[PDB]
Amino acid sequence: LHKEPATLIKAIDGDTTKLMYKGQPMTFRALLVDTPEFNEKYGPEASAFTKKMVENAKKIEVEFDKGQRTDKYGRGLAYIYADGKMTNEALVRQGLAKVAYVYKGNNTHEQLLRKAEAQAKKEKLNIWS
Ligand SMILES: Cc1cn([C@H]2C[C@H](OP(=O)(O)O)[C@@H](COP(=O)(O)O)O2)c(=O)[nH]c1=O
Ligand SMILES: [Ca+2]
Repeated sequence: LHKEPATLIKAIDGDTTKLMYKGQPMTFRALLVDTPEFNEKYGPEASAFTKKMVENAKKIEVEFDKGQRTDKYGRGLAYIYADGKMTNEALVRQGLAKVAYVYKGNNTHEQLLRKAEAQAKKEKLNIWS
């Protein structure tokens, strides 16, 4: 897989962010994870966490997987990096997202993310508390 440039337009919530990608505004949904909605327990924390990552980053990148690049809502489906740190994995490692929505063909980083979720669960972090 390959990282490609994007710039932040605005934080939305834990697993969605508005980015400019090839010069066009797009909402990106993070592959392989599910954060709680803002109105559920840990939703505000998950939103805050991703917001801090993307707003503080000097360089945001998006990495598509081998399968679908947009979902049925027109959202880009990617792994989203902030200064080289993947937000998808960082949310799971902190117990602020669950590995979820693992569809055959867009699942390159599944095992990396499961390893993180195991560690967050062992630490009883947040969602796992
Ligand atoms: C993460 C992801 C979500 N989706 C769709 C499945 C879910 O459909 P439904 O809306 O019908 O439930 C929705 C989950 O996203 P959200 O968790 O952002 O709501 O997004 C994909 O199709 N592919 C994906 O890779
Ligand atoms: Ca969600």
